[PDB]
Amino acid sequence: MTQAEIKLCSLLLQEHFGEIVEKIGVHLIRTGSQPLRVIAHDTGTSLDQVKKALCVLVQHNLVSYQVHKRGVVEYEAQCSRVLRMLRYPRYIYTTKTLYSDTGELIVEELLLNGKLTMSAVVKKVADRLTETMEDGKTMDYAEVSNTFVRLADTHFVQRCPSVPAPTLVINEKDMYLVPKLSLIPDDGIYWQANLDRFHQHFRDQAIVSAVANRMDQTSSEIVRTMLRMSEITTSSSAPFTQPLSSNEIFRSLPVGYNISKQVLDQYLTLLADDPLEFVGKSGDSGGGMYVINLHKALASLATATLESVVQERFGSRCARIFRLVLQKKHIEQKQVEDFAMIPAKEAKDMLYKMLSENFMSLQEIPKTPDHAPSRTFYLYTVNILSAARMLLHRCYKSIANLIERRQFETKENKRLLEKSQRVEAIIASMQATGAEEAQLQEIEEMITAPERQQLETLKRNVNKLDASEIQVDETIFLLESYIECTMKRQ
Amino acid sequence: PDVVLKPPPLFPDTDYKPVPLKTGEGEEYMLALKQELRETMKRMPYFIETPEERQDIERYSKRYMKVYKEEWIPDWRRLPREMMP
Amino acid sequence: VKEQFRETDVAKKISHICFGMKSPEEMRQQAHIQVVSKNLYSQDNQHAP
Amino acid sequence: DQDFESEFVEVLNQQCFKFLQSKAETARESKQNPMIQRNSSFASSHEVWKYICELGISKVELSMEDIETILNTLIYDGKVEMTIIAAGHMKLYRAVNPIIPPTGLVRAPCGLCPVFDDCHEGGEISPSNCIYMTEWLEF
Ligand code: SF4
Repeated sequence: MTQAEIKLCSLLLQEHFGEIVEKIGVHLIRTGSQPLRVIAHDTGTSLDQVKKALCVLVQHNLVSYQVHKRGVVEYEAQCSRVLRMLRYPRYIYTTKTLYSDTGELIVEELLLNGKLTMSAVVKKVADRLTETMEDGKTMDYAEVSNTFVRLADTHFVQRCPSVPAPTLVINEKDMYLVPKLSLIPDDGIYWQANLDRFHQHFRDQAIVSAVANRMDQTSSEIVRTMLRMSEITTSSSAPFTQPLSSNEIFRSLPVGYNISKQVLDQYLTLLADDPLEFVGKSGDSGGGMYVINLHKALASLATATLESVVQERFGSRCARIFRLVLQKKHIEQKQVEDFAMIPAKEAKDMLYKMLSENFMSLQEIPKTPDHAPSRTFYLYTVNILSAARMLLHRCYKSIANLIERRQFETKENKRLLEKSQRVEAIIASMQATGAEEAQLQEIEEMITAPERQQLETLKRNVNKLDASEIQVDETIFLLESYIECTMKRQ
Repeated sequence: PDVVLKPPPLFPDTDYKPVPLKTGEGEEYMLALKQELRETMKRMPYFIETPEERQDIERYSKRYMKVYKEEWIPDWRRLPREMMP
Repeated sequence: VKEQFRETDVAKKISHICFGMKSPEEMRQQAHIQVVSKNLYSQDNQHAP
Repeated sequence: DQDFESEFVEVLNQQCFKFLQSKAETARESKQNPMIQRNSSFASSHEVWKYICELGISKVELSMEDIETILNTLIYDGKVEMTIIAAGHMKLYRAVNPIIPPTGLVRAPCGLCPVFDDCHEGGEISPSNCIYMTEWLEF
């Protein structure tokens, strides 16, 4: 959408895919829909390579296409679907923390090939696992398909729109069937992982973790249970959870937890009578039902993220004033100090340093048709939406800078790297023939101290950058869920 | 009202130092997983590592150039019928 | 030692003129010196920059 | 006359936070299985007044407003919460923990960087010749 996301996805498709395909991919983000010939013309690339790039992008369900005025095919690249390649390791880890290596090696190949048949997934998983074992190379196809059905009925791997003129109009239905396998030819059925389910699971994990380290460890089990009964009936857009009662809650609680009825209602009313206001009770004199609020919790999460950012950058004394003015909306300059016991000089300094970085807004109240900056009233107020949206624009350029720094150090010590790796294969094949410790002192002293000390620092730097990348892209995910919920498609 | 003759440095030393990261066995697991995903998708047929290669004179050493050119089946059936390579 | 070929004098014409506005980043990239002082003349021996 | 001693004020604030944390310590080690009384094991302004009297720091301070304003500066920090109840209006104070840990956004040095607009590759200050990046990598 903006220059930051385009610059980020450019590198993301240059390091994941090739240069020729990433060129056409970035050229598809500047112009929404364009004919094939116009694209091949203005891009400057030949027709064959452009078709290769297009089919590569289509195979990974990254670009869409539609039929227009006469019979023309207009292609469109969506950047939001492209920017979700930094969470593949997190997706695989979330698949592996609940399931085992089965689901991990089933889903890790579904995201590297996009549209793929299950006969191919079972094939490749069975082959890799038989190659992994040493003496007993027996892998049941039924257990590989059992985890596949567990993904299918929990709505993790769905069916992409199948095949029902210049081209065919791809249509989607609600027929998520699982054709019965034949283990030792089923064509026209391709499966793909569902990302919004992963986003929902991450949202539930974040909510339960926040309510855990916030007040209690037990109430998080209760809310995670309340979030487990609604995985099937509730969707992402729906702001209010379907009503659930306590008698049904006491039915489904963990096996290793014995908590009685009235104390469970105690916990539920403590969750209702709470300033955080996550769960709300609508009941009677007799009984009632509880409803979990997702939007008013995501707002608190984004607010906490903003105060954490301002506290790590500016300071705790500064975040104190930030929270003070967030609580008391539209406060004036001389009345903020009688509340906050902070010296006026550096207080004004902090306020101006915050406002000059787009962290606060000032509203005008004049008493005249003229502005009259002298004869007017200034008020300080905080906007959460714009601040979250402006931090989201900073995270992307931060990730881009991290990626450029990681790619920068590799090409100055590159020939050194493939030269020290070429010496590795000289002795790796020699040790098979016969171990010579003289040929080992050859490689003991053939590499000099700075010739071996460069890889030592390069590996650590690459690890540090790739580990900071994930800690940064989890923040954009926590930040993009609050912006889309308030956004209402009219 | 004072005047500065020596310009400020291009890197003004920051206020505080950055924060150390969180580490668990899952963290290095995901790190190695990303490091292998990048290397494997770099070694995939979808990754085009062949922009174009130019060769001026022909040599006799044609034995050490047996590169296996297996494209993935494009599956033209579930694909725009207009685009036909 | 051998001399490398070089064009004698680059003579070209002007085809067309394009109008555009620069960014502060490109402005700093093109700029040479950064003025921070307001004193025009130094109060020393003679008029000197 | 309104006295100001920032050192004294913030050390009083730290001592009050430690005292409320110790009350939370005693409440959590007590652990009466019916935990309405555990969350109700608060410390009102009238007991932090007794704590002020047992402090022995400086007696030129009127208890009620000073302690309630210090607890206000504390709720502005985001460390404790207050709740008032009309019985007579009694203010109770509870110790709350932070909601989420510090984000991974700021752990990268690009979040602390004051020069963020000028940062661009191909010219002046950039991620290649950044001093902050190198100082982060070396450590
Ligand atoms: S590369 Fe360095 S100076 Fe530039 S924005 Fe990133 S952290 Fe800041």
